[PDB]
Amino acid sequence: SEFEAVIKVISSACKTYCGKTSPSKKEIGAMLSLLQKEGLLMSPSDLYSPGSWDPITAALSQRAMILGKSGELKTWGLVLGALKAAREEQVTSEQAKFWLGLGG
Repeated sequence: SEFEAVIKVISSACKTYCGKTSPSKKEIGAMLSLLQKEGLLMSPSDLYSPGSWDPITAALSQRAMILGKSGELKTWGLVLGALKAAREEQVTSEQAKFWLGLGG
């Protein structure tokens, strides 16, 4: 499954761009698993695409208000910070070229 690999990747990004606090792999999975259940993420890689970021935020916000469940929103806040960091701080395609180069 794409799923447990995406947890790895995200967990990597947070250790690097996640200043201070960082979330647990349990917490990241919880976020992801919910997002799949709620029908937002069709595949867990779709979360890297920025198209999805505003929608997610909105939806996890609703959840904190309506159902009083904010744990996953907190995760997403940390996580998104890392994604944006990473997008600004690097050239996207060059960083990918590097990874596939190592692949052999």
